[PDB]
Amino acid sequence: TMMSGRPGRVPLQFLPNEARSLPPPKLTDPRLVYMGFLGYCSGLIDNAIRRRPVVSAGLHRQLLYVTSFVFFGYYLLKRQDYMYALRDHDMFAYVKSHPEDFPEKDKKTYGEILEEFHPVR
Amino acid sequence: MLKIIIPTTMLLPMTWMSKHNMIWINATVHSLLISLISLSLLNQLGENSLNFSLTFFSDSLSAPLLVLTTWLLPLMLMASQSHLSKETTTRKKLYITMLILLQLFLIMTFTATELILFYILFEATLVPTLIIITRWGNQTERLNAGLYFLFYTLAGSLPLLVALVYIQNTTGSLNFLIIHYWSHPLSNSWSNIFMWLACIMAFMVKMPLYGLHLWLPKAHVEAPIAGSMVLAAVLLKLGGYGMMRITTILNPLTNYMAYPFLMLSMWGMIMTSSICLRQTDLKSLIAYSSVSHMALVIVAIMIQTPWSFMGATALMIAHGLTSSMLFCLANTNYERVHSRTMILARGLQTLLPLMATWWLVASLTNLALPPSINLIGELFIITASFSWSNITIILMGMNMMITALYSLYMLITTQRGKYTHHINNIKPSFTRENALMALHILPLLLLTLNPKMILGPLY
Amino acid sequence: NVLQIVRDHWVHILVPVGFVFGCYLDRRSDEKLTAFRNKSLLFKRELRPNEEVTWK
Amino acid sequence: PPEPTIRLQEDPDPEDENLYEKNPDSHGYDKDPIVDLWNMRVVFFFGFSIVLVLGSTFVAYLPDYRMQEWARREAERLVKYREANGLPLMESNCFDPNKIQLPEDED
Amino acid sequence: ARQWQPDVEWAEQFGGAVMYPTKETAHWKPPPWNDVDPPK
Amino acid sequence: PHGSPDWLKVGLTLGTSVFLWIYLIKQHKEDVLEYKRRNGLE
Amino acid sequence: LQYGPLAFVLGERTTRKLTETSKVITVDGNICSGKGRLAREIAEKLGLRHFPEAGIHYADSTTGDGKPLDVQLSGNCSLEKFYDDPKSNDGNSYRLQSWLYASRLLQYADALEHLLSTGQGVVLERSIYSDFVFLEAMYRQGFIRKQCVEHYNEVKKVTACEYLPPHVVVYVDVPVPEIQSRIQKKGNPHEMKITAAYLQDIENAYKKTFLPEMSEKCEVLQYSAREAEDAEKVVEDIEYLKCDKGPWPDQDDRTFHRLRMLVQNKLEVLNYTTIPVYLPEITIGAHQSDRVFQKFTELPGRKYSPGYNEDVGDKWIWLK
Amino acid sequence: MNPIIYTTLIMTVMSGTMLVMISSHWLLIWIGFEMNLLAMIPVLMKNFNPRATEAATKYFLTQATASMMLMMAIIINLLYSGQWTITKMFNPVAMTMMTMALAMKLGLSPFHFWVPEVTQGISLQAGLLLLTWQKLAPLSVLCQISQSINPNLMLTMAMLSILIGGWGGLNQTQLRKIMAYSSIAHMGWMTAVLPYNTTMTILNLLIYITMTLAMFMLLIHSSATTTLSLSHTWNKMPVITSLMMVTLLSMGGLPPLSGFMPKWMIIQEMTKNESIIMPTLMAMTALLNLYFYMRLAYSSSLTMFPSTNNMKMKWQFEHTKQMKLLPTMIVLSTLVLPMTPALSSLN
Ligand SMILES: CCCCCCCCCCCCCCCCCC(=O)OC[C@H](COP(=O)([O-])OCC(O)COP(=O)([O-])OC[C@@H](COC(=O)CCCCCCCCCCCCCCCCC)OC(=O)CCCCCCCCCCCCCCCCC)OC(=O)CCCCCCCCCCCCCCCCC
Ligand SMILES: CCCCCCCCCCCCCCCCC[C@@H](O)O[C@H](CO[C@H](O)CCCCCCCCCCCCCCC)COP(=O)(O)OCC[N+](C)(C)C
Ligand SMILES: CCCCCCCCCCCCCCCCC[C@@H](O)O[C@H](CO[C@H](O)CCCCCCCCCCCCCCC)COP(=O)(O)OCC[N+](C)(C)C
Ligand SMILES: CCCCCCCCCCCCCCCCC[C@@H](O)O[C@H](CO[C@H](O)CCCCCCCCCCCCCCC)COP(=O)(O)OCC[N+](C)(C)C
Ligand SMILES: CCCCCCCC/C=C\CCCCCCCC(=O)O[C@H](COC(=O)CCCCCCC/C=C/CCCCCCCC)COP(=O)(O)OCCN
Ligand SMILES: Nc1ncnc2c1ncn2[C@@H]1O[C@H](COP(=O)(O)OP(=O)(O)O)[C@@H](O)[C@H]1O
Repeated sequence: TMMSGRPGRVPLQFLPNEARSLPPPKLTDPRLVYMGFLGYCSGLIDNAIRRRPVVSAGLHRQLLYVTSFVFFGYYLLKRQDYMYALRDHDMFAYVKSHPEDFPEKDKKTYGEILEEFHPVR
Repeated sequence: MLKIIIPTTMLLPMTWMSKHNMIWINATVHSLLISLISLSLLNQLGENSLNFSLTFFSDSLSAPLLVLTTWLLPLMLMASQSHLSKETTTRKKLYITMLILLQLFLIMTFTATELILFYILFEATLVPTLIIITRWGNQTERLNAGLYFLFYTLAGSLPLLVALVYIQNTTGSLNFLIIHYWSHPLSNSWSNIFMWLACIMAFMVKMPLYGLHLWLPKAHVEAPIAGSMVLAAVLLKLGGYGMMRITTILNPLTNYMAYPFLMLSMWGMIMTSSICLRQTDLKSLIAYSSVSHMALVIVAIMIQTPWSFMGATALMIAHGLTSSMLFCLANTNYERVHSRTMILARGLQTLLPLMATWWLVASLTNLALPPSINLIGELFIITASFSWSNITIILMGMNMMITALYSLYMLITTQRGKYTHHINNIKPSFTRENALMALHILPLLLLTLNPKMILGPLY
Repeated sequence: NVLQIVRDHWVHILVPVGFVFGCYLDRRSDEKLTAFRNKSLLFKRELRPNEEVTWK
Repeated sequence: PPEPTIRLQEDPDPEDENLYEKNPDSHGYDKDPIVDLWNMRVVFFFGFSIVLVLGSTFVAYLPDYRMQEWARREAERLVKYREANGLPLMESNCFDPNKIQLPEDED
Repeated sequence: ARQWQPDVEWAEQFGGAVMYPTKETAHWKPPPWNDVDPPK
Repeated sequence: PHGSPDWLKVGLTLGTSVFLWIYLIKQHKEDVLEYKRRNGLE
Repeated sequence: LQYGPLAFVLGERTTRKLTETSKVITVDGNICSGKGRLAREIAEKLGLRHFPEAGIHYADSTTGDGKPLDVQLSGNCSLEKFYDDPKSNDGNSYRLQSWLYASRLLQYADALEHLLSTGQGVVLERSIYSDFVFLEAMYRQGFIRKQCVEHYNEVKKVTACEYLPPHVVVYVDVPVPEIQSRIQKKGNPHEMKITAAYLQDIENAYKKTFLPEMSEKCEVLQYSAREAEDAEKVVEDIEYLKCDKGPWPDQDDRTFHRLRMLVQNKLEVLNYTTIPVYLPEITIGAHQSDRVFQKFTELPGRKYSPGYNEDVGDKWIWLK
Repeated sequence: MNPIIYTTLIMTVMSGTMLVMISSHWLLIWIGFEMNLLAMIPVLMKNFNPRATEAATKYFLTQATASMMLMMAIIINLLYSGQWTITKMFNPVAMTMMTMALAMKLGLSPFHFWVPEVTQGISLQAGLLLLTWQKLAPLSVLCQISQSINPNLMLTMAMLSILIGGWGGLNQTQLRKIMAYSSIAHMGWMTAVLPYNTTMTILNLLIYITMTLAMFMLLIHSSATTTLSLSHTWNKMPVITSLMMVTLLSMGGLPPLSGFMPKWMIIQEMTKNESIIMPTLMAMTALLNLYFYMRLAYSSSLTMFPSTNNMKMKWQFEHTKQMKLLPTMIVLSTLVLPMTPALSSLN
């Protein structure tokens, strides 16, 4: 697809202004919960490497791990949703503007289609 | 489907936060509860399927496999309790974690509605098994065994992935429902021939097909008892389930692409069976018998008839239960004798009579004595093969005779005759071992009362 | 003794809570696919006087 | 050759331990008698009493969602109607040819 | 009654300069432990 | 060695977590309101 | 703020700490000589910090509580068994020699860290440099093999090539018959078993190999039993001489920073003492290794980092 | 060296890379490469010994030759079109020269010979920097001029790199050479997808950088540079060996780990361009990398090798310096497959 050269694109914008017309991901998004789970696993591994009681060594450190992962994951999800929206928008616009490349197929019914039959013997 | 998946995931924190002396009790109890919950999947329809969501669906082909998978976990825990006595708490928890992760991967693999999702979980099942084999295996060959079990598998499954993505660029979907409803014939072409081979070989290598089966004896004789149980009972059936699912897009090429494999199976089942006649290791004998039964399942799937599919499903379930029981019996001998050689411990019927009864029932079930579901599957496959070609009976008939021979051979060498004089450490059977055998054998004889549960979606 | 056996047997609630949460999760998925509820040609039906949806 | 013929400092191979020696009525589950007894009890109760009996009864009484008796009733009504009106039971064509448009060959 | 674990003879196959020694490589020597070569 | 709970680091970590959570919740609310205004929902 | 690159960048420079009296000093002599008293008196008079000679359980005295651990958890060797049966079947002799060399290396690192962190000098008994004499004697008496001394040489090379040799070497000279009389007077039944050959080879190694090589890069003060009684003249000799031939005047602030980062982080000091060279005297099988390591973990205060042990009385583990 | 000087040199390396990444003039890209090479040499030679000096001179000669040919390609491109902007290359000879120069800068086959020797000669920190950061600039330049590459040459060098890495890793007992050959194979995987999709190249680079950072930091924590030295780690810190085993399984492309994400995606992309044979061969050849990863896992954590007595002293001490972001690197290199569709962020 290569939307790097897409016209009207700001060189270093993480989320453009037009991205604000899309619904934001919910705070209970399953992907956000998975990001928080990744942060929790990072905290547990940090406890294990430093040779501390894994489950209950640093609660502030684990909370910061989870919170940072959730924050970055929320913004990443917003950007990903925006990029897929752009892809679909361009696809539909291109199909609309080139009708001779996407003709409407003349609908046919299985009663008037001759399909070959292969017996299983 | 999440009503089964979420408790299986919750098994992990329950295992890790358990007391040091209460891991086995809690794991066994909650695995049994999960099996009871999964029993509800057996209520199937004659219509399409139990399409829970966009990601998971259940069928009367998937439901018995799921029930077997959930039932095998408590038995594996009971079998592993003994030889893991002198192990540290953390490593025991890691062992239980590997078993739980394997169960989770299998559960999801059977119910996945997408071919790519199925491939990912079908490969994810490899890592726990490899760790179990190469970490808690006993002999030094385990490392080599693990390597075989890995690379064979991967050598078959890397082409499949390619084919899969290729298919999704042509049809536009890998969802099984859409794939079934929008199926189109495969024209006889070299490209189509290689696509067929790519779609078939990954499932052939895990059955295993004769000539591609060299990994299985190594892996099964080198694995710990729980690893052997899960490998023989469930992991072999992944190839059968995959071939049953994927053959819908391979017609009418299968009409003539199946010839090399059919021969390789029909002759192969003879060879492996004859191999069982001259074997000095119990586990090796049981593994080769598994190869013979799976060759019959391969023939059933390649024939592609309703009776063939019914027989293949029934035989898969029956073989899973029977081979798991046989491996457990062999291990209960090994933990007393520490040899794994058939002719060392002899005349055990005199010293352990109830275990001899368990041996007899397991041998009878492996021998396909009617009306066991083993014989139901075997007879349906044989009838379908006879319709395919009347000459097949010859080979099929021969296999039957040979099977009985080696089965009774294994029963006579270990249980009958005179006891070995210098072996004086054969203690009475524990309640745990007897309960393990009973929990293996009662479901088989119960299932013979309602065979429709294990006859698949073409019943 | 309560508040002492809890510290050892709180583990036994994890799997049943997972089961209840899984059932609740399954119900949520069902709501999303209601695109054809009471719209199939086979089960198309007129609603009862005090019925809002045919299934849940 | 003053070598000790010892390759390294290694523990001797321990002898296997008999569970019956320190505890008759051992049940083979654990070396702790209480934990062993309760492991036996939970295994037996949740395997034989709960799953094997109640689950088998549940499977036996599963409602007919496969619709076998429904198909039997439908077939009975169809056979009655067709024998009453002289129709020839099952028909050779699954779909009536009035709705199939075959292609003209004109060869 | 004991699980097999690698011993010195098993551990020595990974102590060479390379795996799969050949006639040409037979004279190769592993690098020093501190990766320092005497000034000579 | 022999060390007490460093109250400075604990306070900074907890404050950072709380600030991030409040900022995230405020940002989500503003996003929802702006999306509704742009699409004329509410 | 523990020492590191940031402390060096902002304020920490160790060159201003030196005050002409740092002068790491090592005192050497044969078995049961008076060198310990002389070193203690030198430290007392010069204001330096004395380091008692490193034994089997020197590392135990620096970690956790200073109490020694069990022999099978720390050292796996004994001096009394070496005195009773030096030609041991189990190769204990070289195990003891290697463990003592590692302990001396750790103690030298600790002394260097103290000197570089405070500027106060330290006084030591037999250091890593003088450690080799025992190995040589043990070889000439047939107690150890040649492979053992080769392994010792490799380890000593890769470890001792990274430290500054002592400024002053103080050697006490005592005759072998007089020292044998001293052993007789000591009364330790295990020490009464040392043959005169062992002492003679110790002295021969000291004189022929260790003294002249230290005379080429340090200042050496060879003293006898009588003239070591008065430490006043010893201290006068210590102050009178000036160090101008050793590598210490060559050192600068950057090299001091590198060596100070090396002397802390004891795991880097001890890194090459466990090179994968499989000699039967020191290599340990996997099963015994696992058992002993699990046993070590069981001991209180060893399961979790020093401040994270509830059994030891540690508090606020969750918030640390 | 002095910490101030070391920080300045590291910042100069990063600034040269960023100058390559942000400039639109060929001369400025060349200047960025020159600045990076100039500041890189002392970092390799930080711990002075003959091996480090030899590695530094080998690296200098290779990079100087590559930069000279890059300047030649720029001058030929300017000759045939008065252009300085980094765009379409306007000349086949100049583009072949540029591709070869960037291939030698990256270490793609047949210009792979310097990577194992340079990595073995330098320490583990210098190897970490060399194998992670020193790939950004040439790959960014290749991404900018992807539409002009001759696909035959690029695919030939990529397949050769995969084969050479797989075969050369089988023979190694030194961990740094194992990392070098793994890097060569991953570079081949990255460059095999440039003609079709640069987003796939960037995604593969990110995943590889995460995995390499995790493995190098694990090797630094357990200060081992050989197989036998790494076989002793279980007797001091078994957690490190278990984490390294999972990371090695991920590096082999085994699902459901993170290392499966690039190959999968790349294969898919190639299939979309009617390319079937090459991805098949690529996966078959990555099996070799997986084999020697598995051998390392066997010797490291899945079995217990003999130990030494002096290890007991090491039981009494803890690591003084803890590397931050190591747990995050491990988690990111093992458990990010469910987040695969995030690649649309054009990472
Ligand atoms: C689809 C997947 C779904 C599941 C996801 C799976 C992954 C999830 C977790 C990922 C990682 C995060 C956590 C792991 C950190 C490691 C720490 C550790 O080692 O454990 C010690 C610790 C216990 O030990 P300890 O007494 O504290 O201190 C001992 C020392 O730590 C050290 O003890 P030691 O030194 O004495 O023992 C040494 C031992 C220690 O070695 C280790 O244990 C290291 C752990 C392995 C490496 C981790 C890899 C990183 C993640 C990759 C995961 C791969 C998944 C892909 C599938 C492939 C499967 C391999 O090493 C060995 O013995 C060497 C032998 C090696 C054996 C074979 C190696 C196989 C490794 C593969 C493991 C993969 C699954 C691990 C599951 C979790 C394991 C803890 O474990 C824990 O208790 C924590 C586990 C998690 C806590 C859960 C608590 C939450 C419950 C709250 C309520 C329930 C939530 C629901 C909410 C609703 C309720 C209302
Ligand atoms: C090792 C343990 C067992 C592993 C599993 C073995 C199973 C795999 C066996 C592969 C199945 C057969 C593959 C191709 C079958 C197609 C039929 C064809 O081969 O027969 C004739 C083809 O003739 C010749 O076979 C041409 C090919 C000859 C070259 C192939 C090599 C022959 C033996 C190689 C065996 C090596 C297998 C192991 C590889 C490592 C038919 O003549 P023709 O009408 O014209 O072609 C029809 C096909 N069309 C329509 C597409 C054109
Ligand atoms: C030991 C000495 C003897 C003592 C005992 C003496 C008494 C003998 C009786 C024992 C067997 C004799 C046969 C008598 C059969 C009567 C019961 C039979 O009729 O019920 C069957 C029912 O059997 C069950 O359906 C099969 C059992 C279910 C098996 C599931 C296994 C349980 C879970 C375990 C884990 C799963 C592992 C395997 C995974 C695949 C078939 O019933 P069906 O005519 O049809 O319809 C039931 C009634 N309806 C019409 C209202 C519906
Ligand atoms: C292991 C997975 C990779 C981890 C990567 C490291 C994670 C930490 C990095 C923290 C976020 C860095 C983002 C920087 C903030 C603002 C960035 C913004 O200014 O730049 C935009 C660019 O933003 C970044 O590209 C997005 C980075 C997000 C990376 C996530 C994708 C990972 C793949 C899926 C795996 C799941 C990972 C989830 C757990 C972290 C505009 O780019 P543009 O100048 O116009 O075009 C140049 C790039 N082109 C040429 C490719 C088109
Ligand atoms: C246990 C070990 C088993 C190893 C695996 C054996 C199976 C090998 C199957 C073939 C491998 C490649 C499969 C290709 C993936 C399917 C995609 C596909 O079918 O597309 C074909 C492409 O088909 C191919 O290109 C396949 C060519 C083969 C190249 C790789 C050779 C691998 C070895 C071949 C011989 C061995 C096969 C059987 C082995 C038996 C077991 C040992 C059509 O391509 P297009 O050009 O787009 O359409 C044509 C119209 N323009
Ligand atoms: N490298 C070594 N090998 C064997 N024994 C040693 C070694 N180093 C010190 N010792 C023992 O340490 C003991 C006390 O040290 P020593 O200096 O001889 O007497 P003291 O310290 O009481 O003056 C002696 O019994 C000596 O044998």
